[PDB]
Amino acid sequence: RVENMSMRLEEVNEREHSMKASLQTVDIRL
Amino acid sequence: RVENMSMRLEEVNEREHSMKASLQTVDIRL
Amino acid sequence: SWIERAFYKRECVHIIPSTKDPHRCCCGRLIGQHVWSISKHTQLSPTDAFGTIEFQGGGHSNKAMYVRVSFDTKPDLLLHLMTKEWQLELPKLLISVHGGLQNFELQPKLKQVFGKGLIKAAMTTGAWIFTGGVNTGVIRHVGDALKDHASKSRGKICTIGIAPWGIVENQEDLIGRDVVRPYQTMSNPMSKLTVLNSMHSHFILADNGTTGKYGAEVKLRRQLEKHISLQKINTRIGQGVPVVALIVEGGPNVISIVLEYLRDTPPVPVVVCDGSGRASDILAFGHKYSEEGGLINESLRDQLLVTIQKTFTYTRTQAQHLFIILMECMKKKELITVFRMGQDIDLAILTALLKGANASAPDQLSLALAWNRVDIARSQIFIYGQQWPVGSLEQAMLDALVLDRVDFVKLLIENGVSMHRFLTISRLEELYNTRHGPSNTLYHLVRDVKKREY
Amino acid sequence: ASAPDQLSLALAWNRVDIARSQIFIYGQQWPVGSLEQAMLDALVLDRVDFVKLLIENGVSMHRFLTISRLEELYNTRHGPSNTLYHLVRDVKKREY
Repeated sequence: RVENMSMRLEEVNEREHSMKASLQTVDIRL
Repeated sequence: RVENMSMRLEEVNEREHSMKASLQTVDIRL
Repeated sequence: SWIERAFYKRECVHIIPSTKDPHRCCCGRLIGQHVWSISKHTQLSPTDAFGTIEFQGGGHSNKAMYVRVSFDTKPDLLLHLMTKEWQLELPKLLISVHGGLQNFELQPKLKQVFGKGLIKAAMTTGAWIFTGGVNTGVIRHVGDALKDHASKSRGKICTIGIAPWGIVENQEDLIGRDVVRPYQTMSNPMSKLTVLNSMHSHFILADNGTTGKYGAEVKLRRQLEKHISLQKINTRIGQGVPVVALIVEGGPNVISIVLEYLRDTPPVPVVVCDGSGRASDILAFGHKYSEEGGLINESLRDQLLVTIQKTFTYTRTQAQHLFIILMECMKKKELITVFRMGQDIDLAILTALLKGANASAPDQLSLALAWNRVDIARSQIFIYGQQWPVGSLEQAMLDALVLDRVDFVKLLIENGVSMHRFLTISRLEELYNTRHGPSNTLYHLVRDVKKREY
Repeated sequence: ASAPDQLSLALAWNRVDIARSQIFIYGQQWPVGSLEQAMLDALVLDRVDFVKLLIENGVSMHRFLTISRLEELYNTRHGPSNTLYHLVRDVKKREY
């Protein structure tokens, strides 16, 4: 379970970085 | 793995706080 | 000497058209480096690059023996070279892995699932691996998966790479006639030429005359793979060898290769994998939100159009044309299978082999007991509405009993096969005097009992 | 500097991964016999992972061996404590 937990936290943190980029792009345009 | 999991959850919770601030700022302006 | 006398090669003797660069010709080579006929005017000469490759560096030392062959050769001459000159038996399975030429990185345990999952399937079937040859992209994941297991090359892993002769680095170093030519695992980052994969076993360098350009191997590999499928398999029941196509990532070009495989007699099943991205992810997203195959509503159609124009950075008409080819693939949604992470690609490859076999279900069960794989049987051979012949389940049960397959006996008990109606005196006797299975001490005891009886 | 000097600094450092990611660079010039001297220094310095590195990156073990090479790695002083001297003294004493 910590093998799949570490893999999914690597994907989730990357998706949170993309969330940060999308939120910054949305806040820049408004 | 729980050593890097705890470190990344400290960073992820801080980023979620910044997500909360950005979402509140976006909702205030619209 | 039979390699030089049977196979041919071609060399760039053209009028040297400049086009863009003064040094670069139509074949892309240097203007003073010279020494199809349209604009290249190529001449036919016997081959000067065949033999064996000794790989220095790049991990373990391994020999991958090779031949440079003209791209327009008949596949019947080449199949004789695998069987007779290269001492390779006919494979019980052909898999052909395609993908993007650009290098990419996937999820780390996607690399683990692809690592163990492929090479277990190649071991259990004794299969042949057909890649693009050079050490870029998906083939770089193939040789890394071979770094995971390696070991039994004596068990016929046979990763034959089919690459064009034009883009392999150090072409002049690999010139010989049945001579061991040392080759480097050095790949120059400044050079646009890319090296071969270091851990392969056989190589089909296909020269079309040009250098630095692809397309010199796609038509040869397709004609070869069809030619293997016409060969009757060693069971000799009326079927050829199975062929499946493994797809990871890929560009817009690989979607057309899917439709080439599906619209073919006999049809070739394909398998896709998820998480790599690009053309594999759009084919995956087509499959789950598909309804009745090509019956796709408008809102999901436009979601597919905007993901093509974003990931592949295409125009509106190019995304619409790629959506047309995707819908042509959608018609045969039953032939494609989708692997999703969260379990390996063993089950996906073998399920696709079951679907593309199109044989009788007792023969599928016999192949399952030969494979020692229970879950493939319980998810495909016991399909909903599968015809079962009278007595064929009893023969499968008898073969599972004499083959020491306890989980298969659990399967046939779980799916019918009354144990009272199965038993017959001659049946128990014929399973009492069987030789397949573990070592039997019953012979010595029955000899001693028959000796002491009288 | 020169890549044999980089390798000598790597064996002085006892760091294998630095060698495998920088000194074996793509297109690194290797002098004739310098890899053999590096292999000899790794052998007499008790660097097993460095020997694994030079075996992994060339250096045929058949072509490396020479009678004088094996002798000069048999009478070396760098490395762990050697009981070969006392045994060879006892053998030469009992020989005649």
